Amino acid sequence: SIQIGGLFPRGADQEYSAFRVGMVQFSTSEFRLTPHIDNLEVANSFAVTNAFCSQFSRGVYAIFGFYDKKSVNTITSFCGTLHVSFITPSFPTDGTHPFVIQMRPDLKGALLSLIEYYQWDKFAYLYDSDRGLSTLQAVLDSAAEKKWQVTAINVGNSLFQDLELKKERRVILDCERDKVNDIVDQVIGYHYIIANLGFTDGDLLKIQFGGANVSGFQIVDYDDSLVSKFIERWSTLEEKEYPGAHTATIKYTSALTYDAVQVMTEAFRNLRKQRIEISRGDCLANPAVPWGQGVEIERALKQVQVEGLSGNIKFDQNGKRINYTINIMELKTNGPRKIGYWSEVDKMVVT
Amino acid sequence: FPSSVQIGGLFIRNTDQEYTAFRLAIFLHNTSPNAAPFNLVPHVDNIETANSFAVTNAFCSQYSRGVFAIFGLYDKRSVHTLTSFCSALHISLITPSFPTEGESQFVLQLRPSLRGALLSLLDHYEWNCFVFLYDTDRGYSILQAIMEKAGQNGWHVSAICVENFNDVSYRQLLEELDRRQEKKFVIDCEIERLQNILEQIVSVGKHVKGYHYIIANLGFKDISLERFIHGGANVTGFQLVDFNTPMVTKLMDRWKKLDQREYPGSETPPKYTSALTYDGVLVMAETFRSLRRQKIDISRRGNAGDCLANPAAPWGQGIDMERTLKQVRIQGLTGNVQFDHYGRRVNYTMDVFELKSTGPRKVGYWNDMDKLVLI
Ligand SMILES: *[C@@H]1O[C@H](CO)[C@@H](O)[C@H](O)[C@H]1NC(C)=O
Ligand SMILES: *[C@@H]1O[C@H](CO)[C@@H](O)[C@H](O)[C@H]1NC(C)=O
Repeated sequence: SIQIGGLFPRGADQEYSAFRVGMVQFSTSEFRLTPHIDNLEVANSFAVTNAFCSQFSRGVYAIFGFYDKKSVNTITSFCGTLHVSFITPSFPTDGTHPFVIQMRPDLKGALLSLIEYYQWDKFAYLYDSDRGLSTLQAVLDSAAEKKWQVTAINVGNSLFQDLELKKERRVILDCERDKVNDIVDQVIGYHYIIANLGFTDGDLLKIQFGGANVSGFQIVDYDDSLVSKFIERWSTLEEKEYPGAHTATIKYTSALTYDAVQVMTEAFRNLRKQRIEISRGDCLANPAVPWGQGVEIERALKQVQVEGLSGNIKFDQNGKRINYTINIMELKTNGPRKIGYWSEVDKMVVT
Repeated sequence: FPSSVQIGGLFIRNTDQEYTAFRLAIFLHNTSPNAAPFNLVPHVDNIETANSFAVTNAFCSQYSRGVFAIFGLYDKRSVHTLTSFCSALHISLITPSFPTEGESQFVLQLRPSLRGALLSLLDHYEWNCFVFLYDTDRGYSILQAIMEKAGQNGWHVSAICVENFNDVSYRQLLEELDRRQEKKFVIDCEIERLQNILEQIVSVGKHVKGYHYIIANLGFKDISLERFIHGGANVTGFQLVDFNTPMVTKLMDRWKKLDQREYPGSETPPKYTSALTYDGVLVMAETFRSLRRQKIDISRRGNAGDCLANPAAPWGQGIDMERTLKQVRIQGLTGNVQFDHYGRRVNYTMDVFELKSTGPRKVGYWNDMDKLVLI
């Protein structure tokens, strides 16, 4: 039996419900996988460091959890130095970082490919200082290369009247989801690209847009067997018992949490089937002495290949998803429909 | 009040000269006759490549030795861990490193922003169409200021992040900007990358009449600009430390006589960061001085001194340390030194320098309240 850490945000209730359900689903008695949970403000490096350090101390073999742009270095540095694997649905780092298994697909290439698909050369880009500027750099770099006229307004700590005089007809929205609703209002013909992986995840449809065109992305495909099968269970769980459950949908970060559980579990079955044993903690020890079996755990995690709610799951040697599909979505009067996909080799594809 | 006062020193890779300036400011304070006196006693870690693991070790080692404040440096990889532990534990950070715009409790940022200075200069020169060459090494504050002022005032900007560019990529890029008739540039990069771009500009032959470069750096004078002097491209920058004041001159009389083996880096004049570092020591001194005049016997007995202690045990007197730090107002090598409630430099000033055939000449200065006043 294998003890692991869990680092959840305090408001992340659906995702912890998806984690609990995954633990039951992906177990067999051949080893107990046993979670140690901490809840915390993931923006706070001091808190995250403490939590990582409590976990290392007890003897976690891997850690599931979260981070934001203020805590990403705490995690990647501590895990990298001490050789503890971290599996997460949080935003993926630009660079390579050993011991980090990124469940979340990169959105940039699909975003960029979609802009080229619609043949947009003028467009406004509304973005969010709270979430990080990683994607804004990619689009500004591509705009300089491809002589796009990108008008880039921060809406994350009116902008209405500046839109009119500059007069940008297309709009890309790379903001927190709560803000998306507010911004459509100011403007009430236009075109919207929602820059995230769960286009249908909360408010949408009758947001409303006044009959504008809306495009977006979905990593969770409710036409898949595994996903519709999963939702049949999820949709009938007791909500008092599983908060954020008993719904027709699941947020993408919650789906990646449940997928995480499968990857961790398969990595440890691989080590048993290959007869690689793992046994047996001070953050501030000097010099740093990484635990010796950590390399084997990392190698098993990146060698996992399974299907789950977010489609085919496979990692390269730096822990990034490869061979994924992102479905391209438009909002039809009927409903959110799939007009195609961006696949990890084939780029944008119609039908 | 006690005879010694205990501080942290946390320095990173490539900071010989800064550490020189720190060691001197503490030596002269510890031996000054000048008229509640104390000796500053430092506890120093130089952590080479700066990353959160190494920065937490250094911090926790210094927190456990009884330091009341930490003079520290960081980069993008360690800034948040170091600010976050400091604000959690009520130990104040005095730092010459890059400023952040958000959102500082217990952190005292000696280095003023270049944002205001940079934007007023673009107004005066009436820049509409230009390239912004940058990196993310000091955050995104400049880039956002620029791309918002492009949107606000209808400009055109070619904004490229030059992080991870090899040397052909620069030539390749400068070739592609050649063909677009792109002549005007703002460059905002870490010093080693700046020097490289400046070499690449030269190779291409873009260092001549017609071409314009605004260099977002605080030490325009320390940039070796010989081929641009000759070539005749117009080049503009900033200079925080004004060498012709008698306070700087007095320091320079000492600095020139320092033994190069004791004080490496003293063979060249002080970079803006070295000058901030000495100013940091003068701010820590003024602050302990004023706490004693206020009649507060600060100590860290017998608080545990384990940084990972649960429950978290903040320093109770950290609040008064912080409040006094932020009210400090003294003169330093970087001119008048004071801050606002959020810890950022305020009522500061810096010279504007233009490159002419005689060499770099002061065409004005910029103050945060008065803005650009020319000559
Ligand atoms: C990529 O994914 C498909 C299934 O989605 C699979 O057929 C293919 O073999 C995968 N590539 C691998 C294992 O390299
Ligand atoms: C700014 O500094 C000058 C001296 O350089 C001083 O005269 C003035 O009072 C200061 N302004 C403030 C504190 O607002």
